[PDB]
Amino acid sequence: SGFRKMAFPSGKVEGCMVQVTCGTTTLNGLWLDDVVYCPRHVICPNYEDLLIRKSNHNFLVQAGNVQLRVIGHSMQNCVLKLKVDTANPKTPKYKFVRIQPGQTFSVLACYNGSPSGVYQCAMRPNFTIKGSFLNGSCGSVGFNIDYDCVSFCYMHHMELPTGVHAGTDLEGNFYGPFVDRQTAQAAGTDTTITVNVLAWLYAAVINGDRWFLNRFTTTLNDFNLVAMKYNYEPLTQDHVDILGPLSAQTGIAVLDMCASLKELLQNGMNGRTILGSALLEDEFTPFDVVRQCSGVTF
Amino acid sequence: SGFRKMAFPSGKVEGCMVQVTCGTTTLNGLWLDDVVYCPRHVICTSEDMLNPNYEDLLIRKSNHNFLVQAGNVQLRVIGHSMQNCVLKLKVDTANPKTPKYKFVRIQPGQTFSVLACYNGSPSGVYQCAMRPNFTIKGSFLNGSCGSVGFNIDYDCVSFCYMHHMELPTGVHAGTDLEGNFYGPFVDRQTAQAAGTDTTITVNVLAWLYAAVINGDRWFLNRFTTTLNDFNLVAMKYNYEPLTQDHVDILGPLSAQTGIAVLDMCASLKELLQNGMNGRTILGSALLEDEFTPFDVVRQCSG
Ligand SMILES: C[C@@]1(C(=O)Nc2cncc3ccccc23)CNc2ccc(Cl)cc21
Ligand SMILES: [Cl-]
Ligand SMILES: [Cl-]
Repeated sequence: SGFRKMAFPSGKVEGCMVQVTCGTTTLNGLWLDDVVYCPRHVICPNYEDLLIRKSNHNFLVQAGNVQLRVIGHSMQNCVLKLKVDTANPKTPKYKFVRIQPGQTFSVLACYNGSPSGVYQCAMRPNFTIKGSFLNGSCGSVGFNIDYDCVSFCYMHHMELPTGVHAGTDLEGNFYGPFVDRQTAQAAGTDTTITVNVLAWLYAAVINGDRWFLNRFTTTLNDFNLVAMKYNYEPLTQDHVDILGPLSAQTGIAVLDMCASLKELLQNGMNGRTILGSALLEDEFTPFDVVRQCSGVTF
Repeated sequence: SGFRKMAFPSGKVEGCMVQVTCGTTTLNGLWLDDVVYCPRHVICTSEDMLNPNYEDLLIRKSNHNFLVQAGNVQLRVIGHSMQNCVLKLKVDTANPKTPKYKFVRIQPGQTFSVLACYNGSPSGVYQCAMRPNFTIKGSFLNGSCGSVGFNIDYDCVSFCYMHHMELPTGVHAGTDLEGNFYGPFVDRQTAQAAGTDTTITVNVLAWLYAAVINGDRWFLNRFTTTLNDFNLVAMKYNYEPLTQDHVDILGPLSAQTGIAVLDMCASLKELLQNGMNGRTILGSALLEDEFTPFDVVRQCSG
């Protein structure tokens, strides 16, 4: 029993964290094979012009107490790729994957190439992450683990004025309408990840919390009209299908659970809690709930 | 900016997780140097569990009865001993991934990261606190026994917990790495119940200071309180008494935010009386008590 916000074991990613220093700026880099990936703003804008003025010896890469020698540099979108002479012997089986909003991933927060913490979070529908980052965290990465393969999905670039965070996939493409420059940028109005709230309601049922269940069912049309009204993301047939296993395990159809969520939105919790929370949690995907309530290992 | 429930990077602990099998029971072990630590109940059947005599059951075991697996390699047990509720299996290979480590026993309110494992394989990492009733509110399934709680301050892993059991309420009980249980619990299937849980007051105040540091000030008020008046009010909401030790510990956060401890205590009294009124503090509609004063400073400063 128990339901916790749980991150993937960070070991395979810790072996890849290095410190990248260029001029006065120090941030984190991801060392995979003979390449170190990091935010291109470490060179700080006309990034092609600024990068052409840099030489390999301008970038100081440190892996533990060992300095790696940079033998090449290139830019792919907002990520800088520093070719090094030594392949990381701790390189795990990995992929670069771009995730969708509502998808969750673990963040290994680093400072000076050293991992300091690990937390689980979701790519908000407004493409920001509500992370926890101090100055020097840039280059910290977000990932998932699929069997024994680390899928790198995020690299931290900046903090928006509201305290939320923005970054790119490992190909340097930003999540959201953000740019890597000091300019007026604002996160759009956020919405709730509906499929994730339903997955979390199924996790609560699996854990014995049933007070919110009701005799009612609804249609995807009637539910989405209510979802739009309460700044909840539309629930697609894809989402209903993904919730299928949890629906079969708990005996509560997805539209039956949707009627529970509909009542929770129109009436509130009434002093009650679900899994120790007075708010509806939306940072557990249907796959996270299955993984945690069945015991998948890495 | 931002405030998250954050666990320590689990890498140093992952390299120590192994699978321990004795008879029909399979659970997790912690492999440090040439010793594998695991709950001693691995030597029990479900029949032995009501009133087990562990000295008697262990004397009947031989080294070849314990099968230890580190990845796809079987380790050879060359000795076995029991220290309180932990079984120590001496092995013929020192773990090359052994980090710098310590065994530390923590007090209620202290937080730690848990690396949840099944069959010697890490499946997840989360943040916990030792509840005042000495249980932990974990996320554990059958087979998680032997999963450990730790803190990684600097480059040394301080092992503070090993999971042993789930109480009837879904809360969890375990021991330090010396086999001493936290709480009035025993490693038997006898009727055991967690005492009434209370909110960790010093941790809630630390979390209110974290919210002030992050720009949330709505809950602040012009009032102060005596320590005794605060405790008379807090006790009524099932909150732990706040000691002078706790007030002293909150000192640095009080200096950083400019809000005296007894002044923040008056905000807490008001929050307990009024509730949140549709508002949230650091994205939470409840008062969070699983961040210590040390966690807040580490997260909000480095
Ligand atoms: C092995 C056992 C135990 O609590 N296992 C579990 C431990 N953690 C989570 C679980 C969830 C679901 C079922 C079991 C779980 C069984 N009864 C008992 C009694 C005493 C001791 Cl010291 C250990 C145990
Ligand atoms: Cl004992
Ligand atoms: Cl302690």
